[PDB]
Amino acid sequence: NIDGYFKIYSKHTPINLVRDLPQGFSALEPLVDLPIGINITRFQTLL
Amino acid sequence: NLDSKVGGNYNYLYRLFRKSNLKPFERDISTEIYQAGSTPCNGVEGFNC
Ligand SMILES: *[C@@H]1O[C@H](CO)[C@@H](O[C@@H]2O[C@H](CO)[C@@H](O)[C@H](O)[C@H]2NC(C)=O)[C@H](O)[C@H]1NC(C)=O
Repeated sequence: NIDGYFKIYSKHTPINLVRDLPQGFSALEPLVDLPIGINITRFQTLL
Repeated sequence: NLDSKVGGNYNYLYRLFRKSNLKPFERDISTEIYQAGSTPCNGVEGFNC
């Protein structure tokens, strides 16, 4: 969240592992820029 | 010619108190009561509230 702009970068890839995130390297291209101008100090996921 | 009224147009507002200055392009529409003194306001307006 920079100057009220919310930047969301994303990336996906198939994996086969059940312990933790696999070791490797990849790049997360930008996907969304949102003009919220909204204060941010907390977040929470939803599953 | 558009926004003024003979009796006074009060529909336009401005924020008078805030704990800190705004960052660029920030938008604050909160209506939290500002405690200007040492007495807690508890959401009640008044002296220093
Ligand atoms: C966004 O809101 C947070 C509140 O969560 C502000 O941080 C607070 O700033 C006051 C200033 O005195 C502190 O007393 C609080 O302890 C702070 N709280 C947290 C969680 O950091 C923050 O300043 C606000 N920023 C903008 C740009 O609006």
